[PDB]
Amino acid sequence: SGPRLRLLLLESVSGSAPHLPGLMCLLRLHGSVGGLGALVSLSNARLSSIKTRFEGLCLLSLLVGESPTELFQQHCVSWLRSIQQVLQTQDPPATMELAVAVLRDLLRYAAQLPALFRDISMNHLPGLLTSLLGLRPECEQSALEGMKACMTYFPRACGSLKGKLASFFLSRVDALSPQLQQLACECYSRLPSLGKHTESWEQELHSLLASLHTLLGALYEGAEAHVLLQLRQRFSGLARCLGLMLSSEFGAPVSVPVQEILDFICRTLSVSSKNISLHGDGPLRLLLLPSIHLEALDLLSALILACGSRLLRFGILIGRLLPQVLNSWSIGQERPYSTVRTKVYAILELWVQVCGASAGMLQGGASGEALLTHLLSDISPPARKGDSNANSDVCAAALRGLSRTILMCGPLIKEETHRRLHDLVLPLVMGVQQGSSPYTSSRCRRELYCLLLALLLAPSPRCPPPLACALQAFSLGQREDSLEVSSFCSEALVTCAALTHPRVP
Amino acid sequence: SGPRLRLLLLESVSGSAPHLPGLMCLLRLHGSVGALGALVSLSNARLSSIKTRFEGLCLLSLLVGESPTELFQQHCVSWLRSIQQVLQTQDPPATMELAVAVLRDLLRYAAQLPALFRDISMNHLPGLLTSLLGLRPECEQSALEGMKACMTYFPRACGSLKGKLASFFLSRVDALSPQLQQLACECYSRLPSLGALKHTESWEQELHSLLASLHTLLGALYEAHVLLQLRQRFSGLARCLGLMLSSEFGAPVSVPVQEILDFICRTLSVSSKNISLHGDGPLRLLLLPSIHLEALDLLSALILACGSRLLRFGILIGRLLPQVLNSWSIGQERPYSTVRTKVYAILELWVQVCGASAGMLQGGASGEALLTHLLSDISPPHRKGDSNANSDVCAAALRGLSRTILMCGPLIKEETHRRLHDLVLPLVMGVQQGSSPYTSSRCRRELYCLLLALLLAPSPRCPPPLACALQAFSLGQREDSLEVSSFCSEALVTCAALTHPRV
Amino acid sequence: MEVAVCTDSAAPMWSCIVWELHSGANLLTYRGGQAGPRGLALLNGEYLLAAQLGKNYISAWELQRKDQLQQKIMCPGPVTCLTASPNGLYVLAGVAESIHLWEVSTGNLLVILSRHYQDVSCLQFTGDSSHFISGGKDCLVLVWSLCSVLQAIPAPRHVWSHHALPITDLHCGFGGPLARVATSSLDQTVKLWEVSSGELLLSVLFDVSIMAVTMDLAEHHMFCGGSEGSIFQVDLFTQRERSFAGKVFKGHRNQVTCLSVSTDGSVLLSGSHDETVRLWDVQSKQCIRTVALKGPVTNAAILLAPVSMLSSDFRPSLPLPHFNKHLGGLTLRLGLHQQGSEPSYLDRTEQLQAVLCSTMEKS
Amino acid sequence: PMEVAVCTDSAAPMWSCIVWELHSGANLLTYRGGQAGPRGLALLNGEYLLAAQLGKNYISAWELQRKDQLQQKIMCPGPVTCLTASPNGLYVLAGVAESIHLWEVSTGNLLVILSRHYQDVSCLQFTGDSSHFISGGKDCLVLVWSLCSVLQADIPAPRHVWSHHALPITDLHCGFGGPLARVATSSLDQTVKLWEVSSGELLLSVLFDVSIMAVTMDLAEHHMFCGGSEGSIFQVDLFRERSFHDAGKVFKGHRNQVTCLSVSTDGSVLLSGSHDETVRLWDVQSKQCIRTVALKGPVTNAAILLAPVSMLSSDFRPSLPLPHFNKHLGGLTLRLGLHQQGSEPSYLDRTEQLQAVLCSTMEKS
Repeated sequence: SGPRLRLLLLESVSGSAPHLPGLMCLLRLHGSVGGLGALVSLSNARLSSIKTRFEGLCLLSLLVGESPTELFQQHCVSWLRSIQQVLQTQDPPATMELAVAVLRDLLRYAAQLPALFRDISMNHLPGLLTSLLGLRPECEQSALEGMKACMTYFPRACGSLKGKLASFFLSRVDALSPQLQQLACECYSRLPSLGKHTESWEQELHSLLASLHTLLGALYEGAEAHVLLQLRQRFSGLARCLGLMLSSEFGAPVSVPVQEILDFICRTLSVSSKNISLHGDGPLRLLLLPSIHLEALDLLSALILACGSRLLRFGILIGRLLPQVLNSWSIGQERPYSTVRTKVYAILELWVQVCGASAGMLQGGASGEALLTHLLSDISPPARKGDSNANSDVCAAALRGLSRTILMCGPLIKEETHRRLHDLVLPLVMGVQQGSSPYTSSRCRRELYCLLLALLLAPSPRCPPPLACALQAFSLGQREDSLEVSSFCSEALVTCAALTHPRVP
Repeated sequence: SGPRLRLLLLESVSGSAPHLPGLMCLLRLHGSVGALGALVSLSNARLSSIKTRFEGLCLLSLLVGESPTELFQQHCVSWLRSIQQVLQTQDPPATMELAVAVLRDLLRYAAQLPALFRDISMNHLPGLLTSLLGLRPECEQSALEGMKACMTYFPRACGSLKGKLASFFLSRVDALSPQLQQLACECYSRLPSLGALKHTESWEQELHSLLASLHTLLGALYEAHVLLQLRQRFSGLARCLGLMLSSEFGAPVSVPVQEILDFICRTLSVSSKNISLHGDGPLRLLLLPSIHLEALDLLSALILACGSRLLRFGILIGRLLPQVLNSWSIGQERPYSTVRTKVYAILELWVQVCGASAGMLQGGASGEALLTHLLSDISPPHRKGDSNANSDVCAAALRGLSRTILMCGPLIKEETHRRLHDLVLPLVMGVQQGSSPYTSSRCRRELYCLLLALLLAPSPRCPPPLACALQAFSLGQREDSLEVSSFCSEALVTCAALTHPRV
Repeated sequence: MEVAVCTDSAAPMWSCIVWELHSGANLLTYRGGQAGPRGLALLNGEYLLAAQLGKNYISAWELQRKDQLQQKIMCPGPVTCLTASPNGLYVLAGVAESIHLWEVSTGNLLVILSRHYQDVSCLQFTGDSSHFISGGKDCLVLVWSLCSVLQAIPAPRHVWSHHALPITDLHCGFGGPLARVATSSLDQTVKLWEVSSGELLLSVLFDVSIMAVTMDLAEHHMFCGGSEGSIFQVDLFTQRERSFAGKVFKGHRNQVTCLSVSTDGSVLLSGSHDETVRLWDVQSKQCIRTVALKGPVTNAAILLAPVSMLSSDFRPSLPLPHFNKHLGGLTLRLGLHQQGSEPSYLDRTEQLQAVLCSTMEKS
Repeated sequence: PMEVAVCTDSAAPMWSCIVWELHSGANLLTYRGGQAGPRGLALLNGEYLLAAQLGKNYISAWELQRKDQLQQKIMCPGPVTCLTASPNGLYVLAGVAESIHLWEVSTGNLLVILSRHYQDVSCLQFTGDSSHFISGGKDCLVLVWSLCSVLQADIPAPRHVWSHHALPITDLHCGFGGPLARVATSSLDQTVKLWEVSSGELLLSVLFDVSIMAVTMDLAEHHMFCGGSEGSIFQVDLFRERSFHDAGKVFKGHRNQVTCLSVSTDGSVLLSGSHDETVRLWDVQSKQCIRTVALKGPVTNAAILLAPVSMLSSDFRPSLPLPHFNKHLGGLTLRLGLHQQGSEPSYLDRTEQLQAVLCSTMEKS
């Protein structure tokens, strides 16, 4: 047979350590395992020694994820026992990472088989959790990955060690390493789901809200050297945990305290640079302030994702929040606070995505006028050492927000705004066709062309869009050197042909 | 002043190490650097000792990145000398990675200033290259990154050490570490631009030498550990050729499209049935899809380099695509999904560069063979498996089909449009009402994109199902997935133009 | 798969019957009271709501249970019409001359819209669920923005008063800003409007009162049910004021009050007061099928059958909230926005190979 | 964005071509040489100015910033009747007697000679996306050619053969797009026809009282502008088999046949060149002349163009030299890295990578 000869080919060559990952990739590409006892025996033999543990784990990676269901049912418990054995060998951390990576796939595939699921739940998962908890401090990331894998697919069997798992996750929630902190926050948010689940979720979320309120009061002392940094680390960890709880799948229906979360978000963004007393610890509070606001904005994004268009009755507050944050952080030279403004524009885009034409953005009022004024200034071109594509991240994000809003809410937006966009976008698209500018970036040019197409597709009923000038712009842009811009302009020209040659009277 | 206070704050905090990257990120967020003399002196003081070199390098990175023009002009040479000194201190490799990361930005910004550029190119870059070449074998990644930065911004001053640079790069193009191999291939492809008309000639001879070496390697392969080394060398040289094709060059060159296409066809002309099953035959059979994939990225790089100029070779390319699909066709994943995904990506790229001139699915044995492969990869099909199995080939095939229909739809025969309608309309409604590629929201979004493309560019003899597609978009806008629902909401705006004409 | 959901005024055995369009076999049946005209709604594809005939409450059903839930949506007056949001987030009821709005997430009576000075007769949402249009016996057609109503007394976006007699039916197209609304009235006229501009695009005058109106999704044809039993076809795709042989559906002996079109637009469903529901071929205008009912038809629609009707073990994901009778805490399921976002085979393979390569280099 | 008028005349005592700003009339560029023929002035890739010579067998070339022609000439087997270049700047088309010659600008190779017209080729035009080109001739034939079929052929045949016109074709105009584009044709039979490229169907046919010497439409294709043989420009509002005469749809003032017609980008200004040695600017709404520019001979070429960066930069030089164009029937010469223009990493991309390096160093050290 074909795959049998290629399977036996690598058995004879492995019985080449640097070549092993490529050999496994090639075997997976051919689907040889999916279509085997010698490989299992060889992997078992290799795993029995430290000098060949990596080779055995490499073989096990292929044997686990590509096995037929019969072989997996036959060897799942043996593979689990081997992996648990490896975790107690005082092997180097990389070996632990490989073993945990194999165990993740093994547990995921074992959760799909009821008999294996029941057997591992009753007899094998507490031992795995104990082995992962009993790991050396330099393997704490692999322990977290293994705990997350066990928690995701065997949550009912993780309830006996819930206190130990919570203690393990809490201490690393304020980690200074972004990857370890993110993994610990991901693991902590899964606690209510293991072991009633709805009640546990609600109590945990309210506890997180109370802790976040307490932490913000200490950070904002006097406004609402080293202890402040740990305080902000704890605040960021807890806010990430809350946002993960909001935006992650839960097995039971829950009641979301929308008003409480929105109140916390508004409290966090209510303090600006103007209220901090710059005497003593004040400069540190001022330096840390944008990160706390970014944490609140991430919480807002998580809430929008969790609730969706159900958040429409809170739309007045949500839409007044964005120009407020843009007003707070406003000033080849890069303009400051571009990360906060980009986050605000991403939130605007997400809000229009979940609300569609009901978003109510850019439609009357001081909030809408301020948001439009902020959006127009971040997409305008500028009017030594530096970058030619300076201020292109905020330009692209603002362009995406404007284009999404116009495509969704364009007919309801007044014709004065449409003329304001026509008088600015049209000179811009043909101005980039014929030193430092955000539109030297092809991303910004493509987003500007997307905004032009959105203005064409959803105009005001009292304002005809400039179809001929836009057609000329799309014709010029389809001859661009950049494949992104040119291909987008070609598709936009197809859409404009649909706009120009009607099929209905 | 605001920025002055925010600078003095971290000056007093430092004058802590685990918090330093966050402090530098925060200081960059406020734009405080772009007063500074205190930070420069602090970084210089911390760079003197090994115990405090990380803090000095962090401060140096912030200063180099966010300096004004005047401060950068004042301290660029001293910063370069400090980076060089760090590079020759026998420090741990991570220190060298940080130093090289700082040096990349320093060299990038120094090349923008003519006086600094002249001074560095005349008096400091050969020594920097010597320091990079003299690094320990444990820091070869940082050495390669430093040489890449040096040739990127000072290629004329790298010509005196061009032979040593070439020897350094050539020894690592066959490296088994993917990142080291990629870095060495990127460095090697930059050699023709090194030195003081002559650059065009150097590019041509280097590309022809790579073609000859690739032909020899393919002849060696298409005949144990020898085969693996041959495959590593082949992949390295093919990556170098593709990088030379797809990267910016300072002078116009003559691209031998016929020779590159001949090599691509020769590589893809050997299939599983061509290889014997005795001896080293199974090893050659196992390595064959990787060689075909290398030829496929070579084809992609050629398409990117030449664009629509390749239209004279469109018949050969459109025969090549279904040929590879035939050569690699069989809750369980189907084999060779990487090769099929790459072929569909190449089809999408070809349509992107050619527009309506692509000529795909427009009559012939290869146009119908490609359509048969495309339709089978977008068709849906106790046990161990994945619910979203075969969703990678499905999404790639959907992308290629939608791109072709949008670009070449009016020129495509109406029976193909009818087949696409009869396949897609039951499909979008079939997912709105086990294991399937359409359990993935990416595949659903691509199927809705194909539906919109069929609506937008129909045959002039076959009207599209406007009402059924409107119902499908209405159902998909109510979907849980935000990726699918937002796209379906946007597609209904385009459908309003097809339903409510303004002319 | 398409089904026909029909109710009749008598309802001696079944208050509502669901049968397959092309087979005619009863797929689902429901026991209860009597649903009134324009008073049958499907909520989120899992619940069947039926405003009771001449009563002040709304009965609810599970799609796979023939017995109504004990929960009733009680109202301070007789319920005249009942519609549900296409996204399943809101429920509208016409209580005398006021409109009651409920949040299906929480059950709270969010608003009571009192702008009509006579009884509201019909209520309908747009496809994207951003606008809803109400008509009443006061000859008024009101366009309401859901954003403005939820974020507010609220006033309608548009006030359409071109009709001279009470409104009998409404029909909204796909989209909400770019949608078009067809309205019918006892003044023997059917009008077509634009939601965004609020302009009257078309007005067709007939010789009989129009009791029903519908449009196909592509908006090629208008189907208008007359008071004498005739359905008139008006071709939109081929002035601002027209006036109505081969474009009439004949066979009904009494007023046609319900009109629906299939997804492809080739089949037309009509319910009439002669206790009969008929199926028509749009192209040939011939009666494909005739179904006899025990009383005058109050509701009759063609819809794509959801998976809820096709599975006998289906249960709603969330229970029905207690709908408040008088004017944070959203109840919902988490992780739905990321449905289908599971990593693919190539993504998992690349992650595993990255782990393998990282382990190889260090050790 | 600046718009300019590129105009040539048949006399050319001093300048063979003059470029002036549309809204001021002041000369922007200027070229000296021979005499360009009707429909024989192409602008290649925004860098060169090709002009088919009047009565000669070759095509002259200019650099946009130099008044004197290049030494290289595109020699042809016979008289050059028309000349066009693809909008993407990749191919050059010339009508030599009854046949069409196609050159590759990448290599200079004469790729194909198309001989389907049995009379001289009158006009040549590409579609906006350079996927099709349309040829008219004195044989009353309008041919639609697919570039993909022509380039990949081993004789080629047109996609469509439009033979409804009964008298020699005078002008063509192709709209935006490729297969979804529409082509307007004019002929001596006093008729202007509108076609569909994809289906190949005739959409409209307007009959006039005089022979139509020129035709054009705006980008939105709201109007069709037709130049008469006696000096009248007729406007046809595109919103079958119509007829003209409408008194307010005529531009009056030209005393001789209007052979050139161009519209501005927004469609508010109409350019007309005629045989009375005059180029005129018109207001499309009021039908009144804005500017009247006098020339030294009958106008052979006149077009409204969006001025490229080459026209504005006085120090501009073409990125690639003009190849030697072969006179008789894998070596592509090109600049690398153009497809990735504007793909440089941004501030946040660069910042986050350096921050990731900082974090990795902190974790490792």
